[PDB]
Amino acid sequence: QVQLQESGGGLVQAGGSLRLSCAASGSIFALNIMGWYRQAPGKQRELVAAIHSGGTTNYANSVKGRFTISRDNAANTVYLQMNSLKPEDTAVYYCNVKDFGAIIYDYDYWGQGTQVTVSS
Amino acid sequence: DYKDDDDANIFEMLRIDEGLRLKIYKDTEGYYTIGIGHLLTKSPSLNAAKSELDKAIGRNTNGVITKDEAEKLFNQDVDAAVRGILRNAKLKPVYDSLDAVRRAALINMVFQMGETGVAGFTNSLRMLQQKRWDEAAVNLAKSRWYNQTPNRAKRVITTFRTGTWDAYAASQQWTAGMGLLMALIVLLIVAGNVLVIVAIAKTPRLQTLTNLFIMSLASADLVMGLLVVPFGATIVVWGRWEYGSFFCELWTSVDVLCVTASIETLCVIALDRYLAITSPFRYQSLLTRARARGLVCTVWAISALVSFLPILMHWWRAESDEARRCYNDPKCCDFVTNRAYAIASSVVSFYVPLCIMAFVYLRVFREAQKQVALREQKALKTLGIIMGVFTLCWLPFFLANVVKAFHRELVPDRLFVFFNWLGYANSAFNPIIYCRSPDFRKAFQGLLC
Ligand SMILES: CC(C)CCC[C@@H](C)[C@H]1CC[C@H]2[C@@H]3CC=C4C[C@@H](O)CC[C@]4(C)[C@H]3CC[C@]12C
Ligand SMILES: OC[C@H]1O[C@H](O[C@H]2[C@H](O)[C@@H](O)[C@@H](O)O[C@@H]2CO)[C@H](O)[C@@H](O)[C@@H]1O
Ligand SMILES: CCCCCCCC(=O)OC[C@@H](O)CO
Ligand SMILES: [NH3+]C[C@H](O)c1ccc(O)c(O)c1
Ligand code: NA
Repeated sequence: QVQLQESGGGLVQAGGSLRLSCAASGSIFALNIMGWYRQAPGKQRELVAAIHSGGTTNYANSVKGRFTISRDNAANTVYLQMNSLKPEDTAVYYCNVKDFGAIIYDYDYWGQGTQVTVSS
Repeated sequence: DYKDDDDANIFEMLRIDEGLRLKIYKDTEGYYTIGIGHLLTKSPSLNAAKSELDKAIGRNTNGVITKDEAEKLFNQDVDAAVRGILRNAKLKPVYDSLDAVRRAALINMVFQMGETGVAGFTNSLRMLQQKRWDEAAVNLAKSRWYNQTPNRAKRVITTFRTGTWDAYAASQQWTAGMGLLMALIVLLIVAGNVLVIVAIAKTPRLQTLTNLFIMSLASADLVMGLLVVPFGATIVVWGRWEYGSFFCELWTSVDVLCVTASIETLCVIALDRYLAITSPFRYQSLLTRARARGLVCTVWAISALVSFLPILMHWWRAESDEARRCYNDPKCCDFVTNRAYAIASSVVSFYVPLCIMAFVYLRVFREAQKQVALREQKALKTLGIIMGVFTLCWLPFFLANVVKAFHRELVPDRLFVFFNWLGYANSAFNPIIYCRSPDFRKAFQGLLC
């Protein structure tokens, strides 16, 4: 039913920038968390930036300041404007959505992923 | 001793009316007794009661007897009642004319009220002597006896009117019928709740922090179905408490313990989700591991303080004749409490958790419409069940609980017990309502193959 599209991935030199875009189709509950997760080869999955339907943020402290996550007014899309890239950020970035329609538990929507390699 | 087929019928009559005990117990006056109300001694020595029992039975019983031995004792009591009836000029003419079945109804009355008490029914006894069954049944239905003990008297009067055992055949059919329904209710509560407990303990994905609260709910509901609901079913199918005064206090405490823990846990779960759904990031940081174990311990500590402390300290006791009669009678375990405990327990068990859950889940509805076909419908029906099922199950009881304490005549005991079983039924509904996640489903299917 619900599918989320994943744009903005690519390869760039060290010190460049990117701008990930995630558009989620289908119907979702008003209270949610749109987020981005990354997994480099080896180490397991980690979070970078999550944004709540109210506006509260949460950035991994190895990532905050350089990265900023945002939401679109009247659109189920999340934007991760990322800058000051470093070679330790080579990972597939995943788009996650937390649905709260069932009040007792969390219902995860994952994405396929976009490769991001940072050169030098 | 010598038994008859008539003798066994009058035994099964009072087995239903008064109960059968095969182990020495205490009557309303504290005197040791066995069988169907066979007084052993007024001595306060249990060994003395055992000596009297062994002399009468003809065996070293050590307090425990068989059914046949209880019938030996019972038939002796019937012989004595009959000899009394024959020495009394008010009861002998009626007795001599009655058939065997109606003859057992009269002996039943004498066992309940005494020879002197029954001889005061001058006009009903004359009507019975003249075989005027319907007119005697009408007059007896107007008696003080009928108003004091209606169920007993309905069965006895039906016996006078028809000369059959129909009233006792119908009671026994009902007893087996409810026992079936009770065992089913006990099965659903225990199975559903033990299934949730093991699913959490054998799955690392389910051992989240919110589900730690759901384990508390499932445990408070598990003791309900293992200790509270089964013994509460004995009072419904047998009409009496069969386990002595001491276990009545404990059962009542475990009852209030688990009901308090279960509903307040629903209150904690209601708060938990509110924080995770509204401020999920301050939620994940402030609610630590030990803080979650801090709430559950607080819930159970409050539950023990409102159940074992006041009930065992007799603070919950009312001071009417109706209440003091039930307290002195080990066979009575009705929930009869004073006004203070009825309100204080209702507030701590139901009304405070209701107000929090109502306010919390109403605000989740509010902030969902502010930050807006739409999925708002699927989440609204979910809230409608979480509050609808909870309110529907316990609201009738805790309204009657507070009212009945002030106006004892407004809430019939039958209706009062029924409302309490609606609340008992919530312990089966909770695992259906709160364990509906895909993680539970993948685990439940993995437990049943
Ligand atoms: C939203 C929730 C908290 C509302 C429930 C309030 C309950 C506790 C209210 C509603 C009706 C009230 C009862 C109405 C009438 C009487 C008879 C009165 O002579 C003594 C108090 C008594 C018995 C009240 C006790 C409190 C009561 C039961
Ligand atoms: O012979 C009568 C003799 O036994 C009675 O037993 C009754 C008792 O009255 C009831 O409370 C009820 O339990 O059934 C009992 C079975 O006998 C009385 O207990 C006794 O005092 C009376 O003299
Ligand atoms: C949901 C199942 C409800 C069954 C409740 C049966 C209660 C019944 O009314 O029992 C009253 C008295 O006979 C007992 O003291
Ligand atoms: N049987 C009494 C009923 O279960 C109950 C439970 C909790 C209470 O606080 C109470 O007053 C009554
Ligand atoms: Na009692």
